[PDB]
Order: sequence, then C-alpha cells, then structure tokens
Amino acid sequence: YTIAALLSPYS
Amino acid sequence: YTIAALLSPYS
Amino acid sequence: YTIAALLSPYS
Amino acid sequence: YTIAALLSPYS
Amino acid sequence: YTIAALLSPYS
Amino acid sequence: YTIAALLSPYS
Amino acid sequence: YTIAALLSPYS
Amino acid sequence: YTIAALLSPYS
Amino acid sequence: YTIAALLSPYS
Amino acid sequence: YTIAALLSPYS
Amino acid sequence: YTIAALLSPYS
Amino acid sequence: YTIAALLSPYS
Amino acid sequence: YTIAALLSPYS
Amino acid sequence: YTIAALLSPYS
Amino acid sequence: YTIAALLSPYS
Amino acid sequence: YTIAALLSPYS
Repeated sequence: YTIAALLSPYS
Repeated sequence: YTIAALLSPYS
Repeated sequence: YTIAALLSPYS
Repeated sequence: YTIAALLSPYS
Repeated sequence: YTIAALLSPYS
Repeated sequence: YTIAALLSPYS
Repeated sequence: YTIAALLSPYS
Repeated sequence: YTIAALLSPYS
Repeated sequence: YTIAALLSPYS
Repeated sequence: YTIAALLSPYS
Repeated sequence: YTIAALLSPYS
Repeated sequence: YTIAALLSPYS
Repeated sequence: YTIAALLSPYS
Repeated sequence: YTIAALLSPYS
Repeated sequence: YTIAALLSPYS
Repeated sequence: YTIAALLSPYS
C-alpha cells in the first residue's frame, strides 16, 4: 500500500 | 501560522 | 493561542 | 494622564 | 487624584 | 487685605 | 507438457 | 509498480 | 465658635 | 458599610 | 464536569 | 472596593 | 471473527 | 479533552 | 476411486 | 485470511 499524510494541529 | 508541505506517494 | 492586552488603571 | 502603547499579536 | 485648594481666613 | 494665589492642578 | 506462468501479486 | 516478463513455452 | 463634623470616605 | 455617629455641638 | 461555587461579596 | 470572581476553564 | 468492546468516555 | 476509540483491523 | 473430504474454514 | 483446499489428482 501507499499512504502519505501531514497534520500540523495547533492550539 | 506558516506551513509548507509536499507529498507525492506512488504505488 | 495569541493574546495581547494593556491596562493602566489609575485612582 | 499620558499613555502610548502598541500591540500587534499574530497567530 | 488631583486636588488644589487655598484658604486664608482672617478674624 | 491682599491675597494672590494661582493653582493649576492636572490629573 | 509445457507450462509458463508469472504472477506478481502485491498488497 | 513496474513489471516486465516474457515467456515463450513450446511443446 | 462651635463646629462638629464627621467624614468616613471609603474607596 | 456600617457607620454610627452623634454630634451635639453647642455655642 | 462538576463545579459548585458560592460567593457573597459585600461592600 | 469589593470583588468576587471564579473561573474554572478546562481544555 | 468475534469482538466485544464498550466505551463510556465522559468530559 | 475526552476520547475513546477501538480498532481491531484484521487481514 | 474413492474420496471423502470435509472442510469448514471460517474467518 | 482463511483458505481450505483439497486436491487428489491421479494418473
């Protein structure tokens, strides 16, 4: 499989 | 805020 | 978060 | 009275 | 506060 | 009588 | 007999 | 993906 | 002369 | 607040 | 959540 | 002066 | 398959 | 915060 | 010939 | 996964 995810959650 | 991201996932 | 407050109370 | 204040808060 | 008073009572 | 007084109170 | 088969199964 | 295969089976 | 005064100023 | 005062000034 | 507070401020 | 304040901020 | 799960998350 | 999650992924 | 086989595969 | 197979090939 192939997966690429980016998450930069700030408060 | 400042965010820069690149993702080229291939199978 | 981001906060900026100024208070100069005089009697 | 005399007061001078500057605030540039960025997120 | 700010107060200024003058009194010169004579008899 | 003679009286002379000046008062300039600022806040 | 003669047989030729190729299989490259990926997940 | 990338696959290259050749098969020439003769009887 | 006769004088009587009471003052209880609170902040 | 609570205040109680009595004054009977005579001449 | 659970909160219980009582305040009786008098002047 | 008289002041009473309660604050229970949760995340 | 067989799965059994219970979750009671409170704030 | 409050979070509850269950995941039982099988192949 | 004689053959007898039973298979009950469950997931 | 779940797999069940039987093969009795005779000549």
